Amino acid sequence: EVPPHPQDLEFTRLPNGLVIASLENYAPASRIGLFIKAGSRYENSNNLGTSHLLRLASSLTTKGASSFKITRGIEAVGGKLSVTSTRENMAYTVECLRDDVDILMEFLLNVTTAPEFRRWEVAALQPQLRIDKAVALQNPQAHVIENLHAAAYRNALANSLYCPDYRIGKVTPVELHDYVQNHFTSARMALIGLGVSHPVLKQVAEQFLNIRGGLLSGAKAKYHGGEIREQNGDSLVHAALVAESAAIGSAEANAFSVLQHVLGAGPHVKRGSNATSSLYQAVAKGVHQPFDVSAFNASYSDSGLFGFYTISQAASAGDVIKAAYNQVKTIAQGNLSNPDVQAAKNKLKAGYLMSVESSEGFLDEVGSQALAAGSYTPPSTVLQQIDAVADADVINAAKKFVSGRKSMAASGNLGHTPFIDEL
Amino acid sequence: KAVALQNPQAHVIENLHAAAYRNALANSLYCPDYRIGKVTPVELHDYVQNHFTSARMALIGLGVSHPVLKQVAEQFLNIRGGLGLSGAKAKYHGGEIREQNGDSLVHAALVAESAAIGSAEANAFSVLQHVLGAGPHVKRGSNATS
Amino acid sequence: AAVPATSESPVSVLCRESLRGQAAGRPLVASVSLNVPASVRY
Amino acid sequence: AAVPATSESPVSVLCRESLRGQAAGRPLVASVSLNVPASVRY
Amino acid sequence: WLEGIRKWYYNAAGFNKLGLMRDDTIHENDDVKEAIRRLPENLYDDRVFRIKRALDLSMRQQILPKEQWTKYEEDKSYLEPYLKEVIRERKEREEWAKK
Amino acid sequence: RNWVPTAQLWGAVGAVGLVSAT
Amino acid sequence: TATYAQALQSVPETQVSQLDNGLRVASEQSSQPTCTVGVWIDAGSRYESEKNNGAGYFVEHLAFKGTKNRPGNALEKEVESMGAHLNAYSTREHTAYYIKALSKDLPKAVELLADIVQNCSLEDSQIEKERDVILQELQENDTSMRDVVFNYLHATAFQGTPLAQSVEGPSENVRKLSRADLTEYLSRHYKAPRMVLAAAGGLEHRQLLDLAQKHFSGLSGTYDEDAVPTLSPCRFTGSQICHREDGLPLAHVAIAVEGPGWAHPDNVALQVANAIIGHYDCTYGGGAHLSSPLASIAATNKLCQSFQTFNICYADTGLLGAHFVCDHMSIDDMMFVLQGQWMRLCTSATESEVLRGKNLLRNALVSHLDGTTPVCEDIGRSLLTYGRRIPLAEWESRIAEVDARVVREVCSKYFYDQCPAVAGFGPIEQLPDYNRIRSGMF
Amino acid sequence: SHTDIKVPDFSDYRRPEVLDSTKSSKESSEARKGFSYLVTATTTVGVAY
Repeated sequence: EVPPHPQDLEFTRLPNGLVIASLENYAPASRIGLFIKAGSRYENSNNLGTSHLLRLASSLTTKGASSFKITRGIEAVGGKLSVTSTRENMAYTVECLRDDVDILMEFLLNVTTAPEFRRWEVAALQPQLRIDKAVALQNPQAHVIENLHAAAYRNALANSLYCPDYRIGKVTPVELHDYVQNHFTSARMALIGLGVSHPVLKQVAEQFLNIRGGLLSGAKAKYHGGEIREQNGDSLVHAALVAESAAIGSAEANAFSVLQHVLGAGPHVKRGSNATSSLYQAVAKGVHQPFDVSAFNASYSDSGLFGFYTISQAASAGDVIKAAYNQVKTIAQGNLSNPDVQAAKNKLKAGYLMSVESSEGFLDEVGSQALAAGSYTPPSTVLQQIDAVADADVINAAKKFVSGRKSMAASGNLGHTPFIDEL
Repeated sequence: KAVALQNPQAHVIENLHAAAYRNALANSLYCPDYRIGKVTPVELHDYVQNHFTSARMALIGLGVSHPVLKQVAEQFLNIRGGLGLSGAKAKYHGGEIREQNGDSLVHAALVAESAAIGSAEANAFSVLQHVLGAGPHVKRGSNATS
Repeated sequence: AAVPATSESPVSVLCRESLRGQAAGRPLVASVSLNVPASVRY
Repeated sequence: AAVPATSESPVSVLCRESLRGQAAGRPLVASVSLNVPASVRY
Repeated sequence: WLEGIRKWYYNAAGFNKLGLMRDDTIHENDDVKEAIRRLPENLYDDRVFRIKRALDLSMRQQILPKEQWTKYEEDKSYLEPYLKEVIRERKEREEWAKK
Repeated sequence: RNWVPTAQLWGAVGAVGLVSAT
Repeated sequence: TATYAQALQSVPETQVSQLDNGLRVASEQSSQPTCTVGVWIDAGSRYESEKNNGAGYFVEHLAFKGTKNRPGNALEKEVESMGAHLNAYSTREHTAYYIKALSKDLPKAVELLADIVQNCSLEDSQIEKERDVILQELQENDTSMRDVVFNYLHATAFQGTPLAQSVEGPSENVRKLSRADLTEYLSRHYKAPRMVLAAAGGLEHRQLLDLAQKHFSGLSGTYDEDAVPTLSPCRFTGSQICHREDGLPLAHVAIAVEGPGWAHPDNVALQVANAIIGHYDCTYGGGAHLSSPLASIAATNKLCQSFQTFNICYADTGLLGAHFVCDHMSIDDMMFVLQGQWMRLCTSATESEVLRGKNLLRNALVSHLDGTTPVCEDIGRSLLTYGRRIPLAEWESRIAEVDARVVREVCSKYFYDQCPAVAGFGPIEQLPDYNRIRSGMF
Repeated sequence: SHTDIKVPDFSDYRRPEVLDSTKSSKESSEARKGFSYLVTATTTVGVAY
């Protein structure tokens, strides 16, 4: 029927650098997220894993609420408290019915501005690092993506989202306090809210999120290039080949995003043959055992990685990899139809819009935009920018990949998995 | 493996070979963790039949008579399948493997391909090694000539 | 929260159909919750 | 055999002097015995 | 004379003659056991030694030379901040347990 | 809760038991 | 900015219309520039006989492989080129085919769903190719202990009835099913009165309906009177199926009592009760402090890797219970605490734990209906199950009225001294004997 | 496939009231529990005597 609205996103930057953005959608539930420039890239070789344990410690005792209270109080109202990390940011998000946002907000503030990191609570938590990591590492993709970043960069973005085994049991209360004081500061934060009033949200930030000091510093990520091979016998080999692309936000980044969809970036039809996936069709022409391939695109504040990811039976790894590469090579040599670029743009544009239709997807996008560019760019504009990409730009992004120094990671029985210098 | 790996040198030398070669000499002297518990009786029988052959062996003896030693070899060490399933040339590749683990001390090795043992060039490398310094000569000395 | 995760953790593929979608395509993200199974995307 | 190894295994250095000789200089060798502690040289 | 009787009492109690500090003599219930578990290494190790030293003197039915007796004025509660929090946490849980 | 009504039938049982049995 | 109650009224009421052939057309309009539209059908393995069990699942493998108007990968290329997503799923009672696309592309989306639903090719060679794909998926599913244990649960709880059947069907059927079986099945089941064209997003009901009339008008509204496939009730049997396999590292156990069925009001209180006991897994941050006694005991004592309560509904029956995964030495403890918790809710649920359950349920309901796809699905499935879309404000009223008394009475009614159905798989030497499990029900 | 697993027929053991797979067994559950529990109560009475 006739929906009430649609209202507009409200945006505010406080004198201390903190950004506050919100949208009153009149939903029955509210979503609040505190986004912080505290991802693993900010760890150095002396405190690796600190942000991982920090991610697992949102429930420990704080100055205004005991560990027991945080859990019982949030559960009493049927709410949620979660922590999401990327190599660049950490997002503390809470969910609850709109009449209980005062309860959740208070717990969120206590967790992010008043954690106590009690020695005994921190010690008891160390074991969770092993469980959390083992669960994540059951996915070969996690192995490969983590190794790929370690191989591509000399620092920062090179850091894993997971605590190194040697550090489990060694992360100290002091390292946690310092990590919070160094990075959980106003100039590094963005409070985002859905189903909440902006004045209220704003007033909360002004009263409880004025945290001075810390570091808005951060060493550029130095792309290096290299390869990490993890022999482990699986019948299937997982591999990723990339080159440095572009920092998120830049125009060149949009060309890489278009190139990714030209190439093939994930299924569109359940059990389909991926008729319009350039990479998939090329590989299918030459290999006849099961396999999968997809363009890979990761964009960060000061760098980016673009290439492809492949999964194939061990004996066919080289065939699949070279075939995928040759296909990117043909694009770099100018072989690209305007229709294909149009199809690609369609996929990218629809994919983007679908990614922000859920409250969760929307919050992440706003939050990410708030920290990466201290502003909000609406869909209409994003689509325009996507349309603005030229076939020439796509061909050029492809050239950059082909001629760029590569980074590679593979895991499985690598007897037939080629080294970068054999590609 | 755990006993051997308490020595950081073992870590480093094993990784250096894995980084230097594409195959063969790239293999570790120690079983990969993922393979522990998976090495089968069949793989062991096969490895022995493939490599423990007369054309691939040398029986050496000290404090023993050569005729006796010789007769023993002739009677019990005539193993066919001989020459066995030999290997391929070791392909030097080059590269680096970094193992972050926090010890106060860093162990590192930097190398380049030199020469096969036996060749004359190998002797020059052996001399170069001693010119550079290849281990202590005096207890607690300053290594004046290293 | 109230909703259980898509996959509850503890501590497949044999066809090309079930393999499509397995290849990664974006940077990794790790999530931890109070009430929901952890996840790692990409 | 009869001779026990220099160091019996089970499952640091603070000075230059004690550190000299620690750097490897030759390829690795691994030994296993019936009667003697295992060893790894270089 | 309450403070006057206090120092008198402290010496009459006599745990100081075995070198113990008042907190070393507390009856261990679950709150106390949790508080001891929470003590930092040094406070825990010191406590262990003082108790061990006192049990040894008790077995020999002996006491320390007077110059080694814990002094009333220097005895401090090392356990209090920990035990007080443990009790607070349990009370909080008990309140929550009522609906 | 259900304890009164259950304590009351347990009540009754003891009583009738004694009465009869004794 | 509104309160929770005020926001429930913020929801755009769902619009429903019906074509002459009897097809229902329903939608929920938002401002989203994207949308989800699909067809939900009253068809599933519960409608299959032993001879064609697996047919619907087979059809699912063909649905997007080509139509008369768009043979081969043609349909595929069209969906992909406009950046849309085409999906499908089959359960024991429902089948759905849906597309995610830009709102502006709604006309083409509705045309494609219509083409798929009425002109699917079902090419002989495609059928043969899909046999092998289905056989490989059956091998893959064999490695999913959770899928195995739940199919086992249905097999014993509903033994001797259509609900005992898996959705995929037995391997022999997959090998033998013919094109004729598939067309006979589709002929008898894909009728206008058994389908719902649902859409959620930035679109108007009037446009949806016009597209319906335009593309689904020729959809059959009559197989005849000799066919009208009608479901008979399915008997529930207190029983046990134990597949012992000490070679697997963890045991999977699923236990359930017979549930009420979709349309029963009791489902709300049962959902509150299930929220009180909840779910859990080793990665939960809560630990010893979790509200659910089963979850805190489990976490502090390391009784399981995970557990989840569930309320699986079917027309006039269902499976109400829980599933857990644990070490071979913890099965008995898990079962003991789980049953103790059901028993405690029957006789002693407290007002505060019940309010907590109600709050958990409210949050789950609203957070689930987030995005066009979940809402579209709720529209399609609800019309089939309840015959209408039940609005959030109604769910709120149903939830608000549940209190400790209602929870005790409804739990007692379904759990108390009732025979459960039990399924076990893995190192289950320690799974309690059925009699012992049965005595734990009182 | 595990989907090839079907529960064997038990019709030879079933109480008559639960022989129809097209009928709800709940309709007879109270009668079936009543019968067995009656055997238990009577026994307990005889033992008390």
